[PDB]
Amino acid sequence: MVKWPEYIRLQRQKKILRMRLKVPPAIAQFQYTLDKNLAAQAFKLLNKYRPETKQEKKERLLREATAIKEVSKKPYTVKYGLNHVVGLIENKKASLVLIANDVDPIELVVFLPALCRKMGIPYAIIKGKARLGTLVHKKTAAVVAITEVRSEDKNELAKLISAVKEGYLEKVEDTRKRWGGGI
Amino acid sequence: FYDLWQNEEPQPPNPMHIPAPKLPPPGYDLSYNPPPEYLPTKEEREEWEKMDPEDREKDYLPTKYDSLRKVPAWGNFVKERFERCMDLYLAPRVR
Amino acid sequence: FKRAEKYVKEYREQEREKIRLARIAKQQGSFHIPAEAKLVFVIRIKGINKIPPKPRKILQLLRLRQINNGVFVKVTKATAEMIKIVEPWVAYGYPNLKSVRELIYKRGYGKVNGQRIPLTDNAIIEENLGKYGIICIEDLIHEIFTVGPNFKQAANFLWPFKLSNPNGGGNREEHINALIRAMN
Amino acid sequence: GKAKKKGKSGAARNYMTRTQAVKKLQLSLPDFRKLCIWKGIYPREPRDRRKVNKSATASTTFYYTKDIQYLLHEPLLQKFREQKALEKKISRALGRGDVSNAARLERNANLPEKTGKPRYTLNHIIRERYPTFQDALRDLDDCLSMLFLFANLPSTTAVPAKMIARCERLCHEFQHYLIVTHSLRKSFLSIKGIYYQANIQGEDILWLVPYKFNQRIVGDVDFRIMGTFVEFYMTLLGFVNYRLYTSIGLKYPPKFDQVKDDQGAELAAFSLEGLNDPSQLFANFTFFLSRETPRQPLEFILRAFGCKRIGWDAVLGEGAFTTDESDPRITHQIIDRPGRYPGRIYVQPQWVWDSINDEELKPPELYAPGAQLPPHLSPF
Amino acid sequence: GALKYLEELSKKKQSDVVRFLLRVRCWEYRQLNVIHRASRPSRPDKARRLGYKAKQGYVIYRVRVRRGGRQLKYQRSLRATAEERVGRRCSNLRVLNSYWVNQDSTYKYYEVILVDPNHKAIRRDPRINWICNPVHKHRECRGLTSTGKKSRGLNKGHRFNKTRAGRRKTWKRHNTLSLWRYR
RNA sequence: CUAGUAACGGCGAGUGAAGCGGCAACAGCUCAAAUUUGAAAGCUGGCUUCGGCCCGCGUUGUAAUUUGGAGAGGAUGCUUU
Repeated sequence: MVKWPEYIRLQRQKKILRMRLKVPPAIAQFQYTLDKNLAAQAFKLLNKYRPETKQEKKERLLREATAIKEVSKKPYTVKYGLNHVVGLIENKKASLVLIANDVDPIELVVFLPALCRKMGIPYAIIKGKARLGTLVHKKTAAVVAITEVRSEDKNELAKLISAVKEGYLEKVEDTRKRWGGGI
Repeated sequence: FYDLWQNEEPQPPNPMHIPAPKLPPPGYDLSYNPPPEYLPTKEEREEWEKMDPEDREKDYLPTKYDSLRKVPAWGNFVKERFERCMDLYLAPRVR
Repeated sequence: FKRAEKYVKEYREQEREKIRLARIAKQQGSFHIPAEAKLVFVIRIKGINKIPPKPRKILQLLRLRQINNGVFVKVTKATAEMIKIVEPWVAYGYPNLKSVRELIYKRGYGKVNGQRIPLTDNAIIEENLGKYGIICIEDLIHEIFTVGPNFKQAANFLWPFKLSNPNGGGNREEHINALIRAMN
Repeated sequence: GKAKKKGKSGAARNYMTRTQAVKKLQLSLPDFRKLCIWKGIYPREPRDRRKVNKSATASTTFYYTKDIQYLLHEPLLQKFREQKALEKKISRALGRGDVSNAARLERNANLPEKTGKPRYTLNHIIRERYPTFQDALRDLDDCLSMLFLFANLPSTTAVPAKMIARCERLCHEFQHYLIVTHSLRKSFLSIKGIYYQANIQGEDILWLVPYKFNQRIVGDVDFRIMGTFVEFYMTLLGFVNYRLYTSIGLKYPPKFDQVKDDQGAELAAFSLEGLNDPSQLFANFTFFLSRETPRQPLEFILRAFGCKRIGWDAVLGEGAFTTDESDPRITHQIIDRPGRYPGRIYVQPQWVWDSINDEELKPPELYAPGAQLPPHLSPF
Repeated sequence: GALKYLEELSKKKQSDVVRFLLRVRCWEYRQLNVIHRASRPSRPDKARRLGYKAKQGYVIYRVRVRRGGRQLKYQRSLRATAEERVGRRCSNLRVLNSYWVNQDSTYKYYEVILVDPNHKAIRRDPRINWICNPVHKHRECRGLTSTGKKSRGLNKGHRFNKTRAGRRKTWKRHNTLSLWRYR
């Protein structure tokens, strides 16, 4: 009958293969992603801590330079960059970690749930490497971490952390060590 | 805003350029208060309302009015302007 | 599938309506206004979804059912009761005479005998009622810009003007003139 | 000793259809039409429509090749591509989510709904379109009469109220020039509205102003097309009245007061400072306009012929001569109704209209109110 | 420090997660072309330590090479054949280095790093602009890459006496009869 | 020069180095492995009144710091542009 293009067929066959093979339990744990409510409440806090864009960083530099021609505290932003975040994990400087579920060399993020478990930092596998990049003004972002928040919202971060260790990491507990797929 | 003609020279019109024929001037028919010779019969008005639009030689027939406050605004004013707009940009003109 | 959050937002937003309405009925049906009489133009404002019965009947009394339409109203003791009851769904303030001038000329529509037909002629204004000193368009403005002994009758002829939707844009002293300016 | 093809050469080169024109221009079907009113490109007809294109119909429209070549060599085509991505970038910060970046892109958009100034620069387009200042007055026949119609019109999505408020500003600016230089000579009225005739530098200009009444736009009409001719005649009259205002030497733009205009002054809200037969008619006269009488045409006619003092009602407007009818300074009071001061003579607006047409002071006894009006004559 | 975790993962490539990933990727690469372009390296730790940078001018190309004997044995390595086919395909680039990425029962799969010598991001960087010199045209054909230096035996010691300064240059020197003037 | 030495050899044919030593010439460096994280600080193009504006690359990592006879970070005091 009709003929399908080559890259079209390969996209679908890889999706079938990655979900139906005997997947080892470090890739199978990436199939379990947090709920829609928890993701929305996570991005409610994280959008309040968005990094400054190139347009408004330049504006602030022009503000401070102008005042010199004619007093602040440490900036609290959202931490990104895989090499940066892993170091923040290893020094126990992070409080909540979000991991994209679609990193296409998946080896960049396989150790990352277990590394956060070893040091005790609450993590949550999230849908969208594109969604995290939007949060941090890039096309993509494999991992997103929060380290310290301002005093006006220490309570809702600790509430969000408790909603991860109760709503996400408790359900994952006896199903992150099991092989995925089958048949 | 800058002035236009810092350097102006006449340009000969090409024979291909066919300008739009201008609209006819407002004649004696278009007035609000025509002479009684121009006043039509009420039967002619009733027949004219009976026929469908775009089936008449004249889209308007006169009617005698007394005062300015009795004179109404035309219903198809924007329709006439839009039909003109389609006339000079969607209907070609034979030279 | 209505989410649970929407349910909780409703109840907290209905209890605040119950609290404020009790505070209005507690003190009095009066507003801190000087004794000089003025005129208020009120415009429907998109607001709280579920309407309690008492603000709902006041919209009905002010013929404010459909959104974004607006009517004229003077100040009485009784009017300030309706002003502060329906306040979260309306915008109010004293307009200007030229603001009325567009509202009768450019924004003017007609209401006679229970059916809503547009304004047709000055003699049609005579045909509508045309009697209580009503001879032209400025009759309505005279009853509006100046306080009218038959302004209640002038409102009786009047219909709520369906104002125009703007695109991307407490009593206002004269800032309501900016309201129609984007909404004309 | 060689041959060619009949359909390939000749009349196919000189005239091409509208479908072939929009394909060569590589624009969308609507985007051709705004550009085609801008450069004044007209379809016309060849002598033989079958010879130009064998598969053709009389309903189809052809176009000039050099006019399309002129359309290809316009800077607006580059401005169309830059602006098209700009609305693509206004869906950028709206999509991913950035309120500040969506703002700073839309101040950079400079959209006409909040400015009144147009979206595109029409300076070079009118540079190539109209050749001389006399044709500006010839095009002022069409330029004024829609803007007096548009200023009375309400607002739609295509024409913002700020565009009309700039139309009402610009229509008032041409009126203030006319009442200073007294260039208005002839006036006619009919069912359509009020026609004014004024001569500027020997050029007669005719425009039609309908009455102060909301007009039904019922039917199939295009506001997107109509909003462009607003932008057309905004810039043209803005260019025309700029040239003539330095010609009379008064400082431009005229100064305006906001809130005193908001009180309903209409014509009388603005101050003019002269440094940065018409006059003899009502050279020393006193006028009052009553509640029924049309305030805008009567004041425009009186000030155009040098009437020094015109008063009217406090609900018709403000910032004028004293409203009180008991004040005996008034000579003639305009009344159209179905005190009785002997000092003031009681008349109609028709007496003004016929005494300004004949310029011979038509008798108020033959034009006394309560009596049948004698039939008037068209000045044309 | 995510790349230290990747280095230990490539060490354990018989393990469950790496055998799974190498299986599902070798299947994907068989439907693809013989030589095709990769947007990002499959082993980003290996590419970066071999010289790859995320700059305009660096590209990654993946090639499958037939495996087995030529009992004639081809002295040219499979890696050197992988370099030579890509350089023929991209005659405008310079082959920098190559590394093993996968293998099968019939094919062996290599990813090669190439540098554009005409891109002026490359031309302005003193760490890479040595490759813009014309003595580095087609390094994979002269044996100037890491595979070539291994097969040419360019190592110090008494074991590599015949090949450390060039094998043919050593033979020509030892087989030359040198006659002086005052003999 | 070692040296027709060691070594390998139908131990026949023969094949055949290197270290040391005297000279000629001399020159040392760049990454990956680190968190800039109190601020992607980096770069390609386009428009340019040539002054500085936009797009894009890039956090799956572009600058600066470091390259194991090292180095980093503090502290301290001299010395260099």
